[PDB]
Amino acid sequence: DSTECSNLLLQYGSFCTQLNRALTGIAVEQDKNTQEVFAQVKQIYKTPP
Amino acid sequence: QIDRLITGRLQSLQTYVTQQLIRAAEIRASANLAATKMSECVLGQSKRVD
Repeated sequence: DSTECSNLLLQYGSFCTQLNRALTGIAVEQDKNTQEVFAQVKQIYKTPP
Repeated sequence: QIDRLITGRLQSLQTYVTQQLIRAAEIRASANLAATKMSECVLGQSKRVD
């Protein structure tokens, strides 16, 4: 919420772009981790009564 | 003016090099896994499930 500051920031380039990219990469890697660890069974078995 | 430009470009280069370092480490981990898999799974038969 400061237009002049945003104008100044535009001069630095793509620093903030690199940061958002990196954090998105981490955020998807987390779900990759949990699926790989747990999703190893094809079906859902159930013990008999 | 020249000093300010130098500082900006230097920060950009720092960021790129650090990013490269981290990515190279992850690639090395994957390559070690590949070497272990090849040695234990081609040059012989393995009994480790999946």
